[PDB]
Amino acid sequence: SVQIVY
Amino acid sequence: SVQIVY
Amino acid sequence: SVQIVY
Amino acid sequence: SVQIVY
Amino acid sequence: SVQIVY
Amino acid sequence: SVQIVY
Amino acid sequence: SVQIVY
Amino acid sequence: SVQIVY
Amino acid sequence: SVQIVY
Amino acid sequence: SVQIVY
Repeated sequence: SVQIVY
Repeated sequence: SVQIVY
Repeated sequence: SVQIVY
Repeated sequence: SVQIVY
Repeated sequence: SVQIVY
Repeated sequence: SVQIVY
Repeated sequence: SVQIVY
Repeated sequence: SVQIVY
Repeated sequence: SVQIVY
Repeated sequence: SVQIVY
């Protein structure tokens, strides 16, 4: 997965 | 999955 | 899935 | 699924 | 499904 | 899929 | 699918 | 998939 | 996938 | 995948 959190 | 949170 | 939260 | 929340 | 919430 | 938004 | 919005 | 947003 | 955002 | 954001 690609998991991005800002 | 692609999981993005702002 | 693509899961996006703003 | 595509799950988007604003 | 496509699930979008504003 | 399940989407729950508060 | 299930979508619940409050 | 499951998406829960508070 | 699971996405939980507070 | 699991993504949890506080």
